[PDB]
Amino acid sequence: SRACFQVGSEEEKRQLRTESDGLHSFFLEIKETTESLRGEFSAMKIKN
Amino acid sequence: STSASARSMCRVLDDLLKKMPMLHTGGTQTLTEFELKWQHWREECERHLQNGTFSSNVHMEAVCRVLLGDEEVLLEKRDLMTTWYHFLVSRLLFKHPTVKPTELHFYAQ
Amino acid sequence: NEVLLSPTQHHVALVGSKGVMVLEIPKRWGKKSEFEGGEKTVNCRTIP
Amino acid sequence: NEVLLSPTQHHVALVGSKGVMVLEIPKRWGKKSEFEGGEKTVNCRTIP
Amino acid sequence: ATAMTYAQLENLINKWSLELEDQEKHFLQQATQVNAWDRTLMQNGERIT
Amino acid sequence: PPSPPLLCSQSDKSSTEILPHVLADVKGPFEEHIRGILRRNSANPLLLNSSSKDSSPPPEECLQLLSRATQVFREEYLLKQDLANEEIQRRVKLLIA
Repeated sequence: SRACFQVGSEEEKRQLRTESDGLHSFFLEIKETTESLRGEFSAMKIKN
Repeated sequence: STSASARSMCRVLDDLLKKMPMLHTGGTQTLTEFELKWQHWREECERHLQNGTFSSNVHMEAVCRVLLGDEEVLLEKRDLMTTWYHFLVSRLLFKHPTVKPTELHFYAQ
Repeated sequence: NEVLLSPTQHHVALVGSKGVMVLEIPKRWGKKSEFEGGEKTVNCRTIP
Repeated sequence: NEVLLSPTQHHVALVGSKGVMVLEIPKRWGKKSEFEGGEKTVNCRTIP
Repeated sequence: ATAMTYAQLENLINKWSLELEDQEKHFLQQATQVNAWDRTLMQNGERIT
Repeated sequence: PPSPPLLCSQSDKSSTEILPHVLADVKGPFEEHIRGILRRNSANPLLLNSSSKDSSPPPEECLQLLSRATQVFREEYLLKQDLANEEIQRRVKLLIA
């Protein structure tokens, strides 16, 4: 009886997975936005 | 393709559908082998449901739960389950690999 | 001595040391799952 | 039983009369000799 | 003191074997759940890193 | 039977879920360790009342049979269940951390 059947519930794992997926998508879109921004900065420096 | 984290689930569903036997396993082969393959597919589905990968996605979770034998979703959405004739044929397709006449009448009533 | 059943499930052979006794099994029909339309006492033919 | 370190300085292998357990430990440089100059959220799980 | 026979001994042995089998099955299920949770935690830690 | 890299589709896994694998590539639960612990050469027979005895059972014989059964049980299942419980408890505090 001391040994638990499982540590935590499936709701916590689902929340962790959803948070990880959201963070991955946000970081990917932020990386794409920063790449576009650095390209625009290079174009602006060329124009200057 | 529409989602961004369902490719593994779709591949698992395709593998389960491939493991699901068809007509080449029974009928003209061996009824015992067909029943064994059906039981193996059912226990594999139960194991895949109890492993924990079906926690997310309430749609696929309900689909897998209906594929096992639980008809809670059917009892909740009986307005879309047509009639009791289709309910009975769905029960037969689910948890009835071999049907007996007396057992058929019992399940019908 | 011993009993055996045919793989087709229609004959039952009592096998001993002084011949075999082959008994016929009637097929079930009707509403009841019993033999001969739900009959309790059924006279089954036997041959030596 | 014993411990070993990878020649690339990245993996620690606990070897015993049953198998090995590999653990990924990043390099220690910068700040107070921490991982990558101050990081405690790296992968610290053993693999059989 | 009471009815000394083999029936009570057989029943006790059968119940002990059944309890041991149930305990072994529960231990196997707990080990499977623990391994699944360990896999999920390792995946989550890799994703977090 | 004993479980080497065998075809098991009940509790062992192949990668991420339960799959009928023929080669041991990914450990399932702890079936291999459980078998290595249970590696024995005895058995635990379940007795059934179905014989025609001659007289009343002797108390000495009954006590000897009970002691033998209890010793066999404590030597073939108790230590194995304790080791399994310890192995299960090994991954609890680490899981919480």
